[PDB]
Amino acid sequence: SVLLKVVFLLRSIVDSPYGDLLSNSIIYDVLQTILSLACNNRRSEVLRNAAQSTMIAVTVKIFSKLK
Amino acid sequence: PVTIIIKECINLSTAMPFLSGFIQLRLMLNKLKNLDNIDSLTILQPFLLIVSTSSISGYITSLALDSLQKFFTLNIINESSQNYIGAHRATVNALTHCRFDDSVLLKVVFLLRSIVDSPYGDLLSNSIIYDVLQTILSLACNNRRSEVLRNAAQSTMIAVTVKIFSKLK
Repeated sequence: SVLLKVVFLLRSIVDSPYGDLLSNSIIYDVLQTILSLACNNRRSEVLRNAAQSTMIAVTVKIFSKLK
Repeated sequence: PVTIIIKECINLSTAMPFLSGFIQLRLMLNKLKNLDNIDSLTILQPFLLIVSTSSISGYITSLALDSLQKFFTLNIINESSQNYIGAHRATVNALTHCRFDDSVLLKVVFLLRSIVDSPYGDLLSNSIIYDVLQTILSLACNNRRSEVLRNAAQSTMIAVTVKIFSKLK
């Protein structure tokens, strides 16, 4: 549940208007961490599903910035 | 483009009265040049028929909900679409009724979060948001489910409470 709170706050911070101000060397670290959470099968499956949905929800924001 | 919906239709067709509806949907959306005048309740009604009923295994429901989330995230339905208000009304309306192990419910909860937080959630009728709040509160209060799903329920209800009381201005 702590990691779910981590992932939820990551999504909340990145999606809000106070996410463009993040330095571009940091969002790579966020993506790497959510990937390391998602691929690892030792965690709970439902947490993995949450991480996957979070990572889609930030990937859409990242690639929409390419405009 | 709007070719995503036919792709999701063929993706969900591999389930081996609803398959006939989906194949009719594919034959209808052979048409090109955007969704156009289509009467957009029917562009995605068979997806709601999958989740609304209570006689289908969880795998197909998860696939249908993934398709719905894909449609919303890519924003297939927009202001230009005919009768978009009715479609976005119906999609929240169907999820409140019966469904379905726990990942399906989390998918429903995440889609509810994404729909309500967005601009289109403002267009929902005030008789419906009460049903959504009742459903999420039933998820949160109940303890038979897994704890992490309960925490997700907790967070979404906080978020939609902030979104609702912000409208009181």
